[PDB]
Amino acid sequence: GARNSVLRGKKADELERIRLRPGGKKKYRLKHIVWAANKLDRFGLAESLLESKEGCQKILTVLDPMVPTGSENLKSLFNTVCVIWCIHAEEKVKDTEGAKQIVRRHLVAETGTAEKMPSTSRPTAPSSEKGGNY
Repeated sequence: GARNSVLRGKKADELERIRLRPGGKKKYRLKHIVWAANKLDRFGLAESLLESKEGCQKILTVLDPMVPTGSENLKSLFNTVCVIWCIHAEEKVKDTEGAKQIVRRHLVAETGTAEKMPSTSRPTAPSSEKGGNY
């Protein structure tokens, strides 16, 4: 909504350094961010989440299940969001592939603590239903 450029000086040096492929010559650019942001808008998510670790994490969780229920046009985004989050979590990568791994490992670790199911999520609110319509 404000300013013209979002990428920083040092941060950019890392993004522009990352290559779209492991052995290719193409690197990440604003072009890829746009196509990604536009998707979040139509999909139903926010765009400001692309500039926040906590935000990008909320997006990956949505595109996660979209993999087994989407096509290349979808996988591309998922592989793009995994790169943005890293930049926010202070993770140095080399190629889209390497970045995808760093993220995956971080997810499997969080989805591997269901051997107890502790009291984390608050219970249903105390709804007192008495009577009917007026």
